[PDB]
Amino acid sequence: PDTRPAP
Amino acid sequence: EVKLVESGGGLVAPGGSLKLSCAASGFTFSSYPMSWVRQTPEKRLEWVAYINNGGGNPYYPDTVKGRFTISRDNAKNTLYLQMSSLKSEDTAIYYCIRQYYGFDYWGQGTTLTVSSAKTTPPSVYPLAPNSMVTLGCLVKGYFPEPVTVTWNSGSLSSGVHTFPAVLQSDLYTLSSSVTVPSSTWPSETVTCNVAHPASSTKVDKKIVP
Amino acid sequence: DVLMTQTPLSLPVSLGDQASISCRSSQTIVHSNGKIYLEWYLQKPGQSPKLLIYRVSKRFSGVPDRFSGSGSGTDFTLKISRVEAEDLGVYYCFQGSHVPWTFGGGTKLEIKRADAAPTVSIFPPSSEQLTSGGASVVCFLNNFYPKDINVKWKIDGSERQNGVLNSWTDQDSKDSTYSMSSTLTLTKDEYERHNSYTCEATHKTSTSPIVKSFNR
Ligand SMILES: *[C@H]1O[C@H](CO)[C@H](O)[C@H](O)[C@H]1NC(C)=O
Repeated sequence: PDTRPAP
Repeated sequence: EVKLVESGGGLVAPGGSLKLSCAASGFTFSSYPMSWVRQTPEKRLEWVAYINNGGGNPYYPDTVKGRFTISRDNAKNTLYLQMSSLKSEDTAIYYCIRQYYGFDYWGQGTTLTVSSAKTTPPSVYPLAPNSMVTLGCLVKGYFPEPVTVTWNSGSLSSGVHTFPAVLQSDLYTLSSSVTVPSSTWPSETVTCNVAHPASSTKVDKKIVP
Repeated sequence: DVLMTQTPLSLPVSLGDQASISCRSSQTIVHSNGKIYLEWYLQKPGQSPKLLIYRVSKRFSGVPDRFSGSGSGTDFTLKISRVEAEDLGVYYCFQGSHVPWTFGGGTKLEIKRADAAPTVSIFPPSSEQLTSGGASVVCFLNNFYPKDINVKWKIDGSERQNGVLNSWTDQDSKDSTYSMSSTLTLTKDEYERHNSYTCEATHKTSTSPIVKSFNR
């Protein structure tokens, strides 16, 4: 949710 | 505690290759994705690689794509960055990062220098001359950066500051200052410890009056 | 790519006062999932960068309450509500919505403090260097503010400009001062043809230079 999404 | 320790930096000729390592500890390595970020001598930050927790989805900016390869060994708790076809623009401090919310935890960094010049270890000279006295170390004529200067192997932490290195005639020079009580010196020994990793060199200079 | 442009380049601020750092992107930075991944990093002198804020306004664990992020569209802002000396360093914004991920150029936060005069120390060449054929004379001007300072070298009372190399530290997080070293490099032959060596520091804390000398 708060984590930066993967490329 | 979460500690990340990068290794493998040094000097490389233009067009050459070099692989960096990073030792992860203090957390479950296999649960977190990892990134490499580099910082150039202009102190600009550039993201150079990403890999997910399981070792997949390797991603790069186009500035290093096809030349750099990120990889990991979840058994050894290690992150790798293979580099090749190195250019001048790749010279930088390379930071290993445990990523989750953003770049959550950064290592202290290891330095790559891309240059045709040769490695030169530093000459280290003591600086010697009231309740309080200022001593110093002159670290002269080394290449590439960096050097790390410590005093009494770390015991003297306060009263210390190190001056940025300056390039003159293709060699760096810096100085470090330490201040101690007049009682401390020369009653007790004060030593300057200089490390130059690219030459794998350590110098210990005692400051004598 | 997304261009991240920061404002101002440098920011002087007094302890307890407020600081505002602006970030401007070249395009909207909303991920496919509708969220904005704008992050703020602080690099203190001699240290790796550290995360302060992610997702525009969420403080990373450990970051005191006085750090606040905001913004939307292309304009984002970091506020420090009661600056402490430990807050100095270079602040970077960062977008993680579109690839390649990109950083801003950085904003240096400088602490204002009371004017302070340097503590000057002059050092003669070591015997070890004299045996190598060279002779560096060194002067430390330690723990002063503001950063701008002048150093003049004198050999037998005569000024000497060539062969001088000056280097300033970053601002110290503990006492908010700067320091600088001045190194006069001479050959062995030249050094031994003279006896009196002087560095004198002129600073806005006095029209009188601070003079330190040695002989031989
Ligand atoms: C953020 O990263 C975590 C860590 O693995 C998860 O992958 C999570 O699904 C990510 N969240 C988003 C919004 O993509």
